[PDB]
Amino acid sequence: AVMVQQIEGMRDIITEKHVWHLSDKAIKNVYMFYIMFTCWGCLYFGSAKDPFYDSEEYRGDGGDGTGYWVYETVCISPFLILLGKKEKNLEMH
Amino acid sequence: RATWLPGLNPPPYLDGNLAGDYGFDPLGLGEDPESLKWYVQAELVHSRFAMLGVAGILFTDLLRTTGIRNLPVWYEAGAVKFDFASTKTLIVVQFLLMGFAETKRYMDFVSPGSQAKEGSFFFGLEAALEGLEPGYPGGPLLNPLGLAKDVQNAHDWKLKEIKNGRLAMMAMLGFFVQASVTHTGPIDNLVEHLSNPWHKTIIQTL
Amino acid sequence: PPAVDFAFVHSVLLPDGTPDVHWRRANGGQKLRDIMLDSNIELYGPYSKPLSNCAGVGTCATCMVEIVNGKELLNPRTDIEKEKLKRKPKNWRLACQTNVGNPDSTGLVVIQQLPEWKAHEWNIPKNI
Amino acid sequence: VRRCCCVISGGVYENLLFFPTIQLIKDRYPGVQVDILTTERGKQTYELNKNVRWANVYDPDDHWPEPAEYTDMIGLLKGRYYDMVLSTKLAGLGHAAFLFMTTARDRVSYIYPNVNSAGAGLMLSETFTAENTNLSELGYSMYTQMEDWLGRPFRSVPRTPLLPLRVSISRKVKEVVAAKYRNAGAVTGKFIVIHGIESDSKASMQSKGDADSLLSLEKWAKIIKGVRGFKPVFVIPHEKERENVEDFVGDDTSIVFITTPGQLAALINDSAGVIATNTAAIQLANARDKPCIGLFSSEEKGKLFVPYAEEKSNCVIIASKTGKLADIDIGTVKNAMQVFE
Ligand SMILES: CC(/C=C/C=C(C)/C=C/[C@@]12O[C@]1(C)C[C@@H](O)CC2(C)C)=C\C=C\C=C(C)\C=C\C=C(C)\C=C\[C@@]12O[C@]1(C)C[C@@H](O)CC2(C)C
Ligand code: FES
Repeated sequence: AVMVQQIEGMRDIITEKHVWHLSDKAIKNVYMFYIMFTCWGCLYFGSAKDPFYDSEEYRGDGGDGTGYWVYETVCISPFLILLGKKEKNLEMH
Repeated sequence: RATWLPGLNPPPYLDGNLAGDYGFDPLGLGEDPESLKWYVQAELVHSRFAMLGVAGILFTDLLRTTGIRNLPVWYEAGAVKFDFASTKTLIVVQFLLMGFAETKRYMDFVSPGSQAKEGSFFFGLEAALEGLEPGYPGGPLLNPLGLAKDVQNAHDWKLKEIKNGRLAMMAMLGFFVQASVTHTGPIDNLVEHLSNPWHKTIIQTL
Repeated sequence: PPAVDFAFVHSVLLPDGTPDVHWRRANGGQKLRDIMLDSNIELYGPYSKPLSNCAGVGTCATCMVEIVNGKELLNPRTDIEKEKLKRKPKNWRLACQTNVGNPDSTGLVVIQQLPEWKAHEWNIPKNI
Repeated sequence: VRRCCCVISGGVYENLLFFPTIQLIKDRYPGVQVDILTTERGKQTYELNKNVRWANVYDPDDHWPEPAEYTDMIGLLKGRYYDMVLSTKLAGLGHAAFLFMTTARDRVSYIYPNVNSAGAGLMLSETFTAENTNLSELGYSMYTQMEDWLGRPFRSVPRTPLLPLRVSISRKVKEVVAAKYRNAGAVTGKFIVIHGIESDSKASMQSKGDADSLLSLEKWAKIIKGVRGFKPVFVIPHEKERENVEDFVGDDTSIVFITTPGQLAALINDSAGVIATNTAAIQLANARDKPCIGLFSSEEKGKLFVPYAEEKSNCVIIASKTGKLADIDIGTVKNAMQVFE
C-alpha cells in the first residue's frame, strides 16, 4: 500500500490507497434495514398524536385533507351567508 | 416637451395630441391642417410598409448570410421567376387587390363612415371596416388581437408604432443607398463595419 | 440688511431647567448646513468628527434638525429628507438638504438642533 | 332559465348598480342560481345581494389574461352549464367568442359603438350597443337596454325596478363594523358617515366615468368647520389617509377605516347622515332609507347618477356650480342641518 512518489516540485508523497467498496450483499442489507425503518416509521408515526390535523383549527373550519378546502370554504360560506340573508329577507329581516 | 432640437419652439399648428409629434416641421408642410391630416395618414402607411420592408429584408438576409436558406439579395430579388405564377401576372394582381385596399382606405379617410354603411359589400363584411379613427382602422379584420381597443388613449402604442416606423423608413433609405454604392446586403455591410469599424464606413469608400 | 432671525435652540437643557437659545445671524439662504457650520452652532452632535458626515450631499441623516414654525420661508423636501428620515414627527429636516431661501428674507424660524438626544416635545400647534 | 352568469366589469360601483338587474332576473324567472364573473373589488360587493351563488373574480377587462386562467374560466363556465350570459363587459368579437365558448342558450353582451364589436352579433342573441365606450359615464341606470329586454312584455309586466338598490347586510358584518366604530366614539344610532376623502386608493368606489369625483381635505376642513358635530365618522380608503386627516381636521375627529363595500353598507345602516361624494356610499345610503346629501362636481352628473332624488325625499342633492368639484360649502351645511334632524 506504500508508494513513494517522486515529484520534483515540492516534496515526496507516501500515498496509501485503501481501495474498498461496501460488499454487494451489504448494499442489499442497508436497503433491507432502511425499508424496515420505513415500515416501522410509517406504522408508528401514523399511530401518533398528530397535533395539527386533529384540532378545530384544521378539522373545524374545513379540513377534508385536500388543498382546496380553504377555497371551497371561502367560496361556499359567502354563499351560505347569502342564503341566510335571503332566508332572513323571506321573513322581512 | 422635447421637440426634436432644443432651443426652438415647436410650430403652433402641431403640438401634443398627435402620434409622436416632437415639433419637427421646419419647412412648413403641416402648416395647413388638412395637409397635416393627409400627411399623417401618409406617414403611418409609409412607416408600416417600411417596417414590413425592413423585416422582410433583415430576416431574409439573416437566412442568407448565415446560410439557412438560399434566398436572393434584396437588390437582386425582383427577377425571381416563380413556377406557379409570373411577375407580369403578379403586378396586375397586386394592382387589383391593393387598389381595393388603398381606395377603401382613402374613401374612409375622406368619409370615415364609408365602407361599412350601405352597398359596401365585401363578402358581407361591412362591419370590420368601421374605421374608428383616421389611420387606425381597427376591427376584427385589421386588428384581430386588438391590443389597443381604444385608440385616442393609446398614445403609448401609437408612439411606439410611429417611432419604430420612422426608424424603419430611415433604415429603408439606408438599404436603398448603402446597397447601390456597395452592391451588397445590409447584414454584409454590418459585419463589414463590425470587423473594422474605423476602416469600413461610408467615407471609407474612397 | 435682510437678516433672517434664526434662534437655534440647543438640544439639552440648562441645568436650571430652561432651554438655551443662541439667536444666530447669518445672511439669507444658501444652505442651512453651511450657516450652522459657519456661525459656530452645534449641528451634527456626535457626528461632528471629520469623516462622520457626507460633507453636505445628503447621503447620511446626520445633520437632522427639528424645525418649528418653519413653514414660512423654506424650500420643500428634495426627496432625500423624504427618504433618509422616513418615520419622524415630520418637523425634522436635513440641514444639507433644506434651504431657508433667497437673500431678501426676513423671518423668525426657530430650529431645535439635534432632535435625536432630546427630552422636550415642543407641543406643536396643530396645523389647519 | 335556471343558471345564469354575469360577466360584469368595472369594480365596486358598476357592479353595485347591477343589483336591481339581478333582482329583476330573479323576479323574472322564479328560481335562478345567478353567478357573477367580475373583477376584483366586485366580489366584495356581493355580500350585499342575497340572490346569487358563486361570484368569482376574473378581471374581464384584462385583454391579455393568463391563458391557463383564461382556459380555466372558459371551462368553468362550461362546467357550470349556463343558460344566459348577461355580460355588460362592452366588447365584441374576441370576447363574444369568450361568451360563445360557454355552452349558453342566451348569449347577451354590450357592444362598442366603434369597430371592436363587429362579428359579435353572430355569437350573441342580444346586441345592446352602448354609449361613450366608458359605460359608467352613462350614469346611474346604465342597463335600461338590458332591463327592458330582460322581461319584455311576453306574458306579463316587465317590473324593471323593485325599489332599486335594496342592498342588505348580515349580522356578522354588522357586528364587526359595530366594533369598528365602537372603537371610535360613536353611538350606534347617532353618527354621520362620509366616505369622501382625496386619496390615491382603489377603495374609493367611485366610477369608471368620473375623474374628479373625490373631495379634497382643506375643502373638507372648511365643510367640517362649518358643520356642527353630530359625531362625523371619517371613512378613509387607506391607512395613510388617517394621519393626513388627523393633521387637517383634528385629532378628536373619528376615523373609521373601511375598504369593503359590505362593511361600508353596514356602516351606512347604523348612521343617521351621509355626506358622500360620488362614490358607492350615495347608493348605499339610498339603500335602507338613510338620509344622504350626495355631493357631486356637476348638476348634470348628479342627475345622471341620481335620477331618483325626488323619490326618496331625503337625498337632497348638492353639486358644484362650476365643474371641477368646488361647491358653495354653505347651503349644503344648511340642508344637512335640515334633513338630518
Ligand atoms: C416605404 C419604404 C420602403 C418599403 C420597402 C419595401 C416594401 C421593400 C420590399 C422588398 O425588400 C423586400 C421586403 C423583399 C425584397 O426581396 C423585395 C422588395 C420589394 C425590394 C420606405 C420609405 C422611406 C421613406 C423615407 C426615407 C422618408 C424620409 C422623409 C424625411 C427624412 C422627411 C423629412 C421632412 O419632411 C419632414 C419630416 C418635415 C419637414 O418639415 C422637413 C423635411 C426635412 C422635409
Ligand atoms: S452632512 Fe451628511 S446629512 Fe447633512
